Amino acid sequence: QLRLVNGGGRCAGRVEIYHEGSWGTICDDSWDLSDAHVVCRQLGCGEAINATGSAHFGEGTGPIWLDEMKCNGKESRIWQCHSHGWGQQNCRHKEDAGVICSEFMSLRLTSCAGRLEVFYNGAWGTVGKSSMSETTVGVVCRQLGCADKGKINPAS
Amino acid sequence: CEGHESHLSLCPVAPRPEGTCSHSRDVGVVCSRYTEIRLVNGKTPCEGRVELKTLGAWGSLCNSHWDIEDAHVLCQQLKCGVALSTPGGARFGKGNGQIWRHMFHCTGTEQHMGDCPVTALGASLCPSEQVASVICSGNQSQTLSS
Amino acid sequence: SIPMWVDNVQCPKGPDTLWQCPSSPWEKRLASPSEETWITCDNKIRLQEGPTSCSGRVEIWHGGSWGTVCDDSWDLDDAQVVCQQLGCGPALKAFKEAEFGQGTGPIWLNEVKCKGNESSLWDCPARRWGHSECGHKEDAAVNCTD
Ligand SMILES: *[C@@H]1O[C@H](CO)[C@@H](O)[C@H](O)[C@H]1NC(C)=O
Ligand SMILES: *[C@@H]1O[C@H](CO)[C@@H](O)[C@H](O)[C@H]1NC(C)=O
Ligand SMILES: [Ca+2]
Ligand SMILES: [Ca+2]
Ligand SMILES: [Ca+2]
Ligand SMILES: [Ca+2]
Ligand SMILES: [Ca+2]
Ligand SMILES: [Ca+2]
Repeated sequence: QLRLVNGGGRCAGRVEIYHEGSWGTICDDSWDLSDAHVVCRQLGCGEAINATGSAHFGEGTGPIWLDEMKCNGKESRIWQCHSHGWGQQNCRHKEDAGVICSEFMSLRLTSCAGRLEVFYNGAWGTVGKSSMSETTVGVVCRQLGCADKGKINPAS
Repeated sequence: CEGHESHLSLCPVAPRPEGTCSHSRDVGVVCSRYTEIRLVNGKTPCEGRVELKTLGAWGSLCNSHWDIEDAHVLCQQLKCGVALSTPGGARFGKGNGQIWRHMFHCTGTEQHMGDCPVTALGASLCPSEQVASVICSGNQSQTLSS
Repeated sequence: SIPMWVDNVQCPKGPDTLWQCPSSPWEKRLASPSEETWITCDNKIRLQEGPTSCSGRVEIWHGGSWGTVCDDSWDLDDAQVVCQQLGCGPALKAFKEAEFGQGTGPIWLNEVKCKGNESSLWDCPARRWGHSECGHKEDAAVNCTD
């Protein structure tokens, strides 16, 4: 089993791999975008934009399982890559490997007031104002964790 | 290693399958026990004139600062228990060579002469016939007591 | 002008202090300035495995052995302070993850939080003198100007 934790979403976070009854991390040594492509497509998250290292999503609490991932970007599982082997690692938890995938989505307001922006495919972007029902504004405001309703306003 | 292991066998290691290194980068370690003091010219193997090697040449140690604690530590290093006495003069021989003026300041509680604080800079000259010596007890089970 | 205490100092291999080195005995004698000793110790910090002398992996000497600096929090300010310490010109790049190769000895410094204007890397705050969690794969490097 593979999972991403502390990512603020579903398709991002520190890569946690499961082995021997414990959830362990992956060291970020030689953890390039090819390694991130495998875990993102394995998790049904499309391609990958970032192969984050140096514990970008926090330092994991578990035995580092893999050290030198040499994925070609074509296999469907992370453990099918060429690595040093299970448990063989010379890394700490300060350099756990995490990924940010194509299907990772984040929401923000930039001036809780400002232009509604959505983060998809690794690039921030606005949201169309057409057919913006009050329920959608309430959902957006609630997702920002600051309201349950809001008002659509013209650009500043 | 955590630094507290008794042997490198107990150290956890992290092997790498790829290329390791070049011989032009081999590691060398210098430890603190470099004294190289031995016992020579004695009836029983581990007593006699104290002989010390520095600067690539052996030499006899002066008895001016050769207290009974130094003899005790030297006997412990050579695994012969305690030191019975330090016979002054050339009882075991003056020694064919020069006299080393090293002033070991052992407290008698260390098991190696390298652990002792040795002072050899500017030490006063020693008479030729005043060469330090030691007669160890010879019993390994014998241990020093305060 | 001060007198001369000791002369003919002959240090062997092994002592890290001068007072374990044999020499001629102390004598309070006047000394001409010509025959006194003036020694300039080599630089505390050197750059190794670089194409020139102003670029390479940061090596620092402390605790008796040459060490390295980890790349954690190794920004361009650290490269600037290293470059001005070695006497090279302004810094250009501050490499990470042992770009020029893995280093020697222990890892003396990591997370050096320099402001880029310190006189030397020792005045720069850090997790100093060992116990750094970094390995030798994360040795920090710089690129100064010739
Ligand atoms: C992801 O990669 C892009 C490509 O340059 C970069 O701009 C962005 O800062 C990266 N984000 C993270 C979190 O590494
Ligand atoms: C260091 O900087 C010089 C000056 O631009 C450059 O020519 C050289 O390639 C740099 N070295 C590295 C390893 O980047
Ligand atoms: Ca590694
Ligand atoms: Ca790393
Ligand atoms: Ca890889
Ligand atoms: Ca003494
Ligand atoms: Ca690092
Ligand atoms: Ca810094």
